[PDB]
Amino acid sequence: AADLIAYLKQASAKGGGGSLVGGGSGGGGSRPWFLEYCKSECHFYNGTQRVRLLVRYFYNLEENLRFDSDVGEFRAVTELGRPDAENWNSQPEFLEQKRAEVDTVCRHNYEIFDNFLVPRRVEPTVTVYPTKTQPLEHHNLLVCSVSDFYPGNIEVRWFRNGKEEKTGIVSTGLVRNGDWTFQTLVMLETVPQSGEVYTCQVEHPSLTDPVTVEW
Amino acid sequence: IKEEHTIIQAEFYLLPDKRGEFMFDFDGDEIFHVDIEKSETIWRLEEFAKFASFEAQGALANIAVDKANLDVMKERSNNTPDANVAPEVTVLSRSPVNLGEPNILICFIDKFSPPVVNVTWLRNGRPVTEGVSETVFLPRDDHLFRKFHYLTFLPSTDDFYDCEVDHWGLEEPLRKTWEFEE
Ligand SMILES: *[C@@H]1O[C@H](CO)[C@@H](O)[C@H](O)[C@H]1NC(C)=O
Ligand SMILES: *[C@@H]1O[C@H](CO)[C@@H](O)[C@H](O)[C@H]1NC(C)=O
Ligand SMILES: *[C@@H]1O[C@H](CO)[C@@H](O)[C@H](O)[C@H]1NC(C)=O
Repeated sequence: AADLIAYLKQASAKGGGGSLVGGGSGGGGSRPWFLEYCKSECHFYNGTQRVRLLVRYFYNLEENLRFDSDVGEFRAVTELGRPDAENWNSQPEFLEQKRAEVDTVCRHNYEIFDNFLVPRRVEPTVTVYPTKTQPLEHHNLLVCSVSDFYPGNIEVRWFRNGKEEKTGIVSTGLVRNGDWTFQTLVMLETVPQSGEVYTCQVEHPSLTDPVTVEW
Repeated sequence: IKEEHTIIQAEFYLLPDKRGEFMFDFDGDEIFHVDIEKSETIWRLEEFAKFASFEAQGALANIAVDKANLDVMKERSNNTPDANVAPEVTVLSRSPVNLGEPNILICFIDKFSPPVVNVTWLRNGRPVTEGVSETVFLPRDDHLFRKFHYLTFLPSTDDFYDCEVDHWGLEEPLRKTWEFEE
């Protein structure tokens, strides 16, 4: 279940000939930097069923060339990428390899990751509590803390005596920790009466049943 | 059911720093990157190793091409440069903070370029070099980068943290504070 991951092969750009003028570049008398950056994106619309390979090339701050498997050959996003488009598209040996990568790289790799990344599940830790201290200036914020969960697919809703509170909701949105876990705070703004019961419901794939916490 | 996912092979080479990177991303998170020097594969989470493997040499071969290509791009544009793009910094706890319970502080560096930065964790005004870790330069949807720095800590009302970040696109270093808020 530990097959070897495949990588998209980088192609050699050709120089010697050509040069562009007036490179409308921010400049800004700061420290000159030069970056060759490439992103090969495998998009899966339903597992390997349908796939789209999107390769994008950036020189410094601009995308100057790409390869979209929906098109089948390279296209220049800016003039600076025009020479490479013409060169690689002329190499049929290469255009084939690239087209094949949707299978040899994208689908290949997906099958490997489908064994541990696609099914990764970490159940959220759900907590509810009153915001601030006692002094209630104008509102009394109720915090529903949902943390340490994965994937990001989650639904956090507030209820007041069974009714779902739409307005008065304040969220930090989905927060990515960079370590394969997310966290979020969904706060409710209300004006309690007496025997008013508030509930935070959390739905997430890791769960077999929604999770509710009352206050 | 319909599984929608994105795997991105992100690589780059930068001058004059002479630095490169090669990593894989899954729905926004790092699966692994290759240490260009050691020439070894580094899995974001240890547990990933038992399910797959990657020949590091592949990353280095590609970096060599990215390196050669970088030179061509510089010739093709008469070494014209763009402006440096400063990052936005955000500090935050990984999870809810309870006094006495081990936790982790996160210094999130976002939307910047080139992929080079200097980060320093500060606890009570002093640089902390123990219990810190960081991610390589992570990709965004655009052409900019993001990075995560981490500091292990024990919540307390007597400690005061600062994440000091420096970039060629900043006039003065960016300094973000964080302390236990009840
Ligand atoms: C930079 O490119 C311009 C073309 O617009 C050229 O005239 C100039 O001489 C180049 N830089 C140098 C070598 O001065
Ligand atoms: C998605 O792919 C699966 C096979 O993996 C298939 O059963 C399903 O019909 C496809 N489309 C839908 C409706 O999700
Ligand atoms: C980052 O720190 C290094 C010290 O090793 C220094 O050479 C470099 O100038 C610093 N980067 C910036 C943007 O100042």
